[PDB]
Amino acid sequence: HMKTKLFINNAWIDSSDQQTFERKHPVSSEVMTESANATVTDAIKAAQAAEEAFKTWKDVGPSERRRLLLKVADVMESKTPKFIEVMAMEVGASALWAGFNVHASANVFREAASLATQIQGETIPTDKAETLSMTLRQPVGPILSIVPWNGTAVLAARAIAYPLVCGNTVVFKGSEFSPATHALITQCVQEAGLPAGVLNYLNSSPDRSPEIADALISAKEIRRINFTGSTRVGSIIAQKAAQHLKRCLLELGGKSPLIVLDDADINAAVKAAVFGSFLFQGQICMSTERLVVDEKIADEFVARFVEKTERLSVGDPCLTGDCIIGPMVSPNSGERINGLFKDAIDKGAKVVCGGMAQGAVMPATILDHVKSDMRIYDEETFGPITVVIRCKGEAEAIRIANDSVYGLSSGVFGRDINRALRVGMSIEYGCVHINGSTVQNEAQAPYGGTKNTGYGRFDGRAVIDEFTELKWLTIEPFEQQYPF
Amino acid sequence: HMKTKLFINNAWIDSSDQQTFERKHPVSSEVMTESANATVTDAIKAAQAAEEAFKTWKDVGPSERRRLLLKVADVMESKTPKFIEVMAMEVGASALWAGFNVHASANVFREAASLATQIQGETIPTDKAETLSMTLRQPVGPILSIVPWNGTAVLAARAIAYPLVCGNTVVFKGSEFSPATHALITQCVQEAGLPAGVLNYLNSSPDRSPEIADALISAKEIRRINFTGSTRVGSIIAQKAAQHLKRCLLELGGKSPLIVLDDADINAAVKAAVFGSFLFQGQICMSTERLVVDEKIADEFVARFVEKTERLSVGDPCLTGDCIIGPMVSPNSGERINGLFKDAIDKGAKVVCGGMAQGAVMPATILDHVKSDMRIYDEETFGPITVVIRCKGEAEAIRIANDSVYGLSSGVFGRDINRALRVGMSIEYGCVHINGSTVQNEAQAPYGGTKNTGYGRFDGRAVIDEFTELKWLTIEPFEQQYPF
Ligand SMILES: O=Cc1ccccc1O
Ligand SMILES: O=Cc1ccccc1O
Ligand SMILES: O=Cc1ccccc1O
Repeated sequence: HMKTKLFINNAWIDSSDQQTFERKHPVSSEVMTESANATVTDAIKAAQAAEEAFKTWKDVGPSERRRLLLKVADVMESKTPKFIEVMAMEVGASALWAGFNVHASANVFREAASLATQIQGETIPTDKAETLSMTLRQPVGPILSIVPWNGTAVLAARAIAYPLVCGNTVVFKGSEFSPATHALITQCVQEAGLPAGVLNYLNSSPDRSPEIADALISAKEIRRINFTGSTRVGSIIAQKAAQHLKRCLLELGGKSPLIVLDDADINAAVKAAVFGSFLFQGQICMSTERLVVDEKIADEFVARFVEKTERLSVGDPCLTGDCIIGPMVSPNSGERINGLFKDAIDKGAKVVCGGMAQGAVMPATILDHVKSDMRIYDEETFGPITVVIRCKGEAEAIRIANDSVYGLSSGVFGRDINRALRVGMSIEYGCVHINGSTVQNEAQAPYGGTKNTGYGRFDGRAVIDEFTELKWLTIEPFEQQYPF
Repeated sequence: HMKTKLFINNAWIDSSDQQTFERKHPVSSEVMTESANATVTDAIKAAQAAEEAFKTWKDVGPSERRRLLLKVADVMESKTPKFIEVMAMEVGASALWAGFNVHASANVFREAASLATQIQGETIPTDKAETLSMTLRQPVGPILSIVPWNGTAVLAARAIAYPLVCGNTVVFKGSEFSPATHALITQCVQEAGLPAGVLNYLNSSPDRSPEIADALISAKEIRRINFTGSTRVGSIIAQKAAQHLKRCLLELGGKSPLIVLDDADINAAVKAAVFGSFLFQGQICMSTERLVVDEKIADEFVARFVEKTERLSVGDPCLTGDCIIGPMVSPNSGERINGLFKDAIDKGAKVVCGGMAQGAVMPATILDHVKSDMRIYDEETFGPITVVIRCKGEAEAIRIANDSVYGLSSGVFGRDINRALRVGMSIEYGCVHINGSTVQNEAQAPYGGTKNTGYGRFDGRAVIDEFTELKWLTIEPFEQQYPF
């Protein structure tokens, strides 16, 4: 099995207590990766390293930053087969999802690289004579980046590339389910030639995660925090950062809906539905978790959806290829889903395809006639399961979409685009896709949600404000008048 | 004395329990204002009103928004003498500070008004064929705006004008020390012709403030929160908003320094020092609380500073004009200051001018040879007192400025501007003024701080993101390809 260490100051090291933790395969129990198990002591060492490196890193010019980041992308692409292999072992990712993760990661680093000269402020008019008024965008300092296991590569990449190009250094906290992959992405950054202490990598058993996080948030060195993960945990992180008045970029849960109006190209909508629902076993925060369909069209749409869905391949990508539905991440994922499943089913829901789960194994499942009294109506379910909510009319569609506690991604299918736009513009979502799937992300385009999905933004120009100080600076004449 | 009510749905009303609270003068104990004492019930009614009005207000066009806001400014200026009079009675503001507050308030509304057509998104390149990718900036919903008593008018104005032009409605929570002024600013908005429920006004006795705030933050109607006030309270507000994953604009405390290098135009620096230190009795969050001066120059600078400071007029603006040092806000302000004063004085500090306080009455006071072991070294002191920290060299100056737990405003005086810029650019402050005072604010320019000063920003273009939803929207072809 793979062996993985901590990374501080361009050095791969054991934890301060020489202790390890394992990532076992969720169905076979076979050890996939053994990782160094960081302590709080290690975490503080990581922050101190980041702080120290910041002293010179903040002054590195745009040309060098761009060159370095561009190189990271090149290096990540050069390691593509390893990423595919490791992601398949650790998080049951098919070659499709793994390969995409790499492309997306490399592209994030290139987009970030491109932004090097684009982190700009403004020169602003002032009534004051002989005075320059302007804004500057400067580096912040050490950033705490906490990254989950699902968008295994790209979620790390985004949480490194962007703070780097903004002149910051980062303490990267990886996932207990993905330690080989996160060590690997780190290694890529190392081989691109990033200065020592600019990127520091930590991973731990989940029993240690909270206190390691608390120590870093409470650490004077850490200036801002980005967190990607469950709303449940996100609130707790933000509550801690509030005790120290620290800004958070929160990238949390979703219940991303596909709105299928009575007008929809049913062929096209089914395709978007099948894709968005079951890519990476619905373990994407923006996976299509709802299909809100007009009653006039529902029966027909559901029939086609079910036909395609049943035909989808189930299996283990580390054992065999062409798996659409790989295993889930943990021998627990099905336990949560089944609780949601039973509740829905006892309240009138209808299994139109699939069945319940067991550990990390589940067939592609669709529930029809889901209603607002069922937990699964709005509770996020990280798995190859999705729900159909039927509705009557454009207004009720908007209502149902807007009644979610989340607001990450969404899709609206309708042949009348003027109409689709009305609903598209009225719904409370960070991402709206007119006649598109709910699973999209481009680096030029801001990525984030509203409500329980959090706040702040990765990607696009918007990510810059997340990792910069905005300073209002004036240059004034020596002689000026004062009231007293 | 003045009598003040609550404001909900274009209606001035008593609180749900017909209870009142008073603003007594901090030295005479005479009743200045009697205000309706809002209950939690009133607060929820306010949010519901704001939510309901949002339904139509979000769709009001840019032309009408601009016209309306422009009118608010006109209306506020038409009420200038009343503002002067009321602010003098409630918060001991001189005509200088009151008059400025009005101008600044009117200008905020005009700047906000101007921005109506400037709340823009982007059309973004995409690799995808036959696809439009773009960002939209849309309204958020009901905003909770909590406003203190010091920048009595402009701090309210900023917390209304901006959320309004962004298409939001607001629950405005005013200050217990400034209920007549905050009711007045509300009245101005009413007379400009804002639709019912777009602005709703609440005030209460301080014993009720926390729970009224908690109810509003926990309220489903309230989408985002801006808070201006003490770091102490700001953390608590943010902790509450974290429990509901709500974004905060935090505008908190400061220990704003004036850096006087060995190079400085001492005449010019003294003038900036005198102004920034003692405007409105140093009750501005950006009041000059530190004078970091080079030892080579300190003795001379301190001598001039003391000369000017002693000559400053003390008195009560509601009784007599030309008062530079009015009374402080509460018969308690001096109790906090004296604790800070004694500590400094017992640890070697030197009163070069002034003396201790009593209730809300204090002479202009300067302490010299303040060192890092004294509480007053970095603790904010809301009063006509300020401290001198001596230093040796450009590096040590930056260190001392950067060692504050706050980072709101700052000034750097030096005849070599290249040098002044080095320190100016290296210090961790939201506002840096090269050869300028620490007390500046223009509506075109972003206003905010780093660290314990909070996060987020009023004024400038930056304020727009605070009160808008940023949505990534795509318009895609019907026919497109999917991997599975
Ligand atoms: O929802 C999680 C996610 C978002 C963007 C890219 C990859 C991902 O797994
Ligand atoms: O406290 C809320 C909040 C708002 C914007 C950014 C970071 C935050 O923690
Ligand atoms: O520090 C408080 C403040 C900031 C901007 C304008 C007026 C004020 O009182």
